[PDB]
Amino acid sequence: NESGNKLFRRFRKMNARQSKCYEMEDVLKHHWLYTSKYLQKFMNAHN
Amino acid sequence: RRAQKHRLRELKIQVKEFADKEEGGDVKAVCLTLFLLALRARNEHRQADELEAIMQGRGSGLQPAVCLAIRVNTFLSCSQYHKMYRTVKAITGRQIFQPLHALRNAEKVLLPGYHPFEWQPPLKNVSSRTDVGIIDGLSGLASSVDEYPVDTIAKRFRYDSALVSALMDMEEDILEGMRSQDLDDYLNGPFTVVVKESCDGMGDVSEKHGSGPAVPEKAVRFSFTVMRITIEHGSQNVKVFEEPKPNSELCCKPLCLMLADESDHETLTAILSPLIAEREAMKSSELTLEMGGIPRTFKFIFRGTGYDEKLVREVEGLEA
Amino acid sequence: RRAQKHRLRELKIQVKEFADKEEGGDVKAVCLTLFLLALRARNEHRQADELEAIMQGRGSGLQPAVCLAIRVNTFLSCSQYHKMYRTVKAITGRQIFQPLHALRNAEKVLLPGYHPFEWQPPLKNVSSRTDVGIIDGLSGLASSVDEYPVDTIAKRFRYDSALVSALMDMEEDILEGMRSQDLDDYLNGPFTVVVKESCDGMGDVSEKHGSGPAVPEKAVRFSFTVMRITIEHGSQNVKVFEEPKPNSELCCKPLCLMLADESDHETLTAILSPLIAEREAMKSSELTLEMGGIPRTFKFIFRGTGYDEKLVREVEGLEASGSVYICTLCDTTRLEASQNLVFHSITRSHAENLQRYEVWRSNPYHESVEELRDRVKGVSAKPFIETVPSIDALHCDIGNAAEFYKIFQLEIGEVYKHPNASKEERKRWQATLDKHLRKRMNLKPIMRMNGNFARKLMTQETVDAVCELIPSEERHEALRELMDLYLKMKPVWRSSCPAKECPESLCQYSFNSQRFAELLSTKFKYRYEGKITNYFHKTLAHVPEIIERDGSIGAWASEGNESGNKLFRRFRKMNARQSKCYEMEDVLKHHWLYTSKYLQKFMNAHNA
DNA sequence: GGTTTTTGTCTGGCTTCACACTTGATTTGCATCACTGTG
DNA sequence: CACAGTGATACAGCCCTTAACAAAAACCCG
DNA sequence: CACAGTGATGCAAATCAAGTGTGAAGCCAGACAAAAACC
DNA sequence: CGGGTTTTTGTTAAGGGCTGTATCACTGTG
Ligand SMILES: [Ca+2]
Ligand SMILES: [Ca+2]
Ligand SMILES: [Zn+2]
Repeated sequence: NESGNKLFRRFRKMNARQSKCYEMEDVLKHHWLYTSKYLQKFMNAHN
Repeated sequence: RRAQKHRLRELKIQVKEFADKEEGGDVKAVCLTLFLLALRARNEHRQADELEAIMQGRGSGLQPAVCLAIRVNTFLSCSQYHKMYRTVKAITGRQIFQPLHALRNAEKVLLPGYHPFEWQPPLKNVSSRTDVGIIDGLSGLASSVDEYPVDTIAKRFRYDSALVSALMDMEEDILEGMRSQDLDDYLNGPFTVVVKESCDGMGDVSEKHGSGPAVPEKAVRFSFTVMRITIEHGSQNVKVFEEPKPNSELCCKPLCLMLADESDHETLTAILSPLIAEREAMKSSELTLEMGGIPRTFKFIFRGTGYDEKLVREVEGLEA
Repeated sequence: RRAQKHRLRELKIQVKEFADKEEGGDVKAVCLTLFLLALRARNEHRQADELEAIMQGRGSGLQPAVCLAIRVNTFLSCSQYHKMYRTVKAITGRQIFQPLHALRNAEKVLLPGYHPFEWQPPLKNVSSRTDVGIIDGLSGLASSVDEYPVDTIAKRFRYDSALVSALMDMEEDILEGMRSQDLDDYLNGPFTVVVKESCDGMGDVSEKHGSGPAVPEKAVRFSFTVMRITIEHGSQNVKVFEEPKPNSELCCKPLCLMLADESDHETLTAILSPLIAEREAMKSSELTLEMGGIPRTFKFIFRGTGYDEKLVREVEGLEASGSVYICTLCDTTRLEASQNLVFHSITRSHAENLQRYEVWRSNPYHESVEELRDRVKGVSAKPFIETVPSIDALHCDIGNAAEFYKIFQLEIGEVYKHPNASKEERKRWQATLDKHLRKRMNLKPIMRMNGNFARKLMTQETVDAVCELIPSEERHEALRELMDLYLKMKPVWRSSCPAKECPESLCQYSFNSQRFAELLSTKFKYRYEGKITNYFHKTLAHVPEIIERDGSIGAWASEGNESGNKLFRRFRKMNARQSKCYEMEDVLKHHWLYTSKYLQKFMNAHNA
């Protein structure tokens, strides 16, 4: 959860829309995408 | 193009009229086969393999799932990815990277609220809809001038939908884990899933300018992690999937993000109570999901270990 | 492959006879055009283009230059790029990207210390070697326990090497400028290069663990950018180049970086002495450098504007910012600036400061402290950096906005009728002003004011929202007219070309300045009787003269150095080794690569 | 059993790719090094 | 007038189908 | 015993460039000839 | 030199589908 806090802090400025209304949804969406094994396993194409 | 159409105005007519006879009218595939046989008669085998791969999206193309995986795990923003895609296309001529709208379309497969799920027994006070996504974390809290003032922003997922998406993201992982233990593949025994619940607040998060209430400069995050998945085989219990690195940032799946203060108790309870209600409802029910061509049922057990001492005391009793 | 011939046997015979009687005999081509017809009718242009590439020359493989340009301008790190390369290669087969070592070998061409060069008069007190890159910024300062202790780490380029690297980076822009100016291409005249030097200290940087000195948590950056290049033809000089975004993060090139306190004068001088030495050595020399098969020579004219007020005060031998003498351009007291407020003239210079320090140290008239300071006009230190008298637009705007904010606080309470007030009343005024600002213009209360706050507070809606809290109407109209005057005066010293896009505003600047001064001195005697801000003094007395002397204010501002400061933390956290004895070198190199313009034309090649 | 599809072969002759050796000459891969950052 | 992002959404642009007609370039031979 | 970076450096390992004469494979011809899933 | 023939290339409009770009209130180093 601390590592997730770091990810939250850097996603808040890196890859989320800057607006009080519709930023939190973008952060939640991108973090859910980043925590997806289906996307992560394509980064292990050595077998 | 127009000259080629002018010259070949009729050969198209015969090939399309014969496609309706031999196959049914799929001109593209029959012409692809004709080109493959022409290359074979001209004796080009590695080129034929290249065409087969590009038709199957192996030699090139980079199907949008891979592009999205690169864009997310490489810490690339949408604008930077667009610049990369545009410059790579402009230089190489081909389309190696996929466009942003293609990535967005491929995104919805992983986000909550896409797969059909059925609860048996139905959850208490939880809707049975299977198209719920990013819903407001305030849970329809009153915001009028006559009642308690609310100054928080919160977005959250439904617990059941989030767990459905989490289970389907590791669909191939669960199949591989069931295979590696010398069990079956289409086995539909009740899975006993243990989920660790973690919640910790933060500080020193800057408030933006812009429309919204006087939202304080603190944030509180609620997330869950999936440790172990077990299926009941024979008389004992066999394990399938164990998280290799439980304390990593690649398994702390977010559930509810609110930009409020953990010192405050009223707002914390107001935003977090519906999630506790959903958890309590899910604690005494079973979930059915079409898992890889065979329906399988899940049962869930929850453990809230990921709290620090101050939050534990401020939540479950004792004075701070 | 075999069991599918019984369905094409009947048709391929007419395929060949048609190709023979119409096209000539080709079968592969006539089938290729047919399949392209089918694909582009089906709207599968991606696969159509893929087939065209396969049949034609393969486009697989990027150039090392474009690979580096992508990896740098998409803010990518080495590890992320390596794993992206690995996954792309392993999935698509053919190697599209290029190895990190290929990128490393392809990046030395732009880093300084690779191109041959020489000076027609050999530069004094600097070597003639041409293979010097990242050298220690301490310049061999005595680190022994017996000497003055050192607690700084500094990595730097030689200034001449940086200049030649930047010039060969901008070679093709310079050639394009020659072509577009309707001149020749092989001309080798004495190019005149105008550069900006900017220095600003940073704070809140976190020192790392590990072995090393007792390095402070304050950092100072030195950077330069190229603004104008001119070559002579006949009796005039043509403008072969002009920076499009002079204040962007893409034009400032890092030159010397250190982790030292801004006001720590001893180590500041110890680190910055070599660069000033090279500056003075090369200010009167000529650089011969090979440009695309034709040798060409370069002159250099240096303008220092990117220093904030505190830096100018410290490095020009001047006193603190709260002294009686306020302006770093003219010798006038704060009080006398308050009674006159209009007419002034720039008279301060580096040589004049040096001779004033010499007078101060020698005391050739046998006078006391007060008399000698009145003789020297506030000079009490020896300057060691030469800068031109200029105004920093960003900090001028910030200071003016802060002063207007204080004006609003004192006006929402009518202090002109209540000369005495307590701390609690002023705190209540602060609270109500912040609340209404949020309610109306959607601005949060902040303790250190930014430039965005300045730009938003400098609007008409601001005085509207502030004034509806003021019970009187005379204050309403006074604030309205004063704000309108300020907004009319602003676009002159904030535009990159004030002589073209704001002619009426530039011409009426003097009238607006006089109106502003008289309005202050009449209606605001409760704030500007015997005291006025040096930034108001500058904006009301010195701006038009600086416009006439230079050509523009704001292109020479510190915005580019602020953006470089923003990039410095990001690079220190993402694109640099996390060790105390390499981080500054890695940051300097990566910042140079990012600001290099050879990697920048590859990212907008889509417009060609 | 009929009917259609799916594969099997036939030998002479054509093109197309891999290899047999050897000696360097690059180019690619992966571990080391002491560190950050969210607490 | 600091300037490069930040991502979702909506609109414009461009390219295929039908089929007949129209502007235009390249040889042939009286 | 948190775990994913952070980039320069360095050495082990993979690929290759040079030479020509082979083998091995795929395919062309048009025609004849057995398995196999629905009636 | 110019009809005559052959071919290239574009045009007209109602729809479908992929790709590209402008717009929205905001950030951040100060
Ligand atoms: Ca915490
Ligand atoms: Ca500063
Ligand atoms: Zn002055």
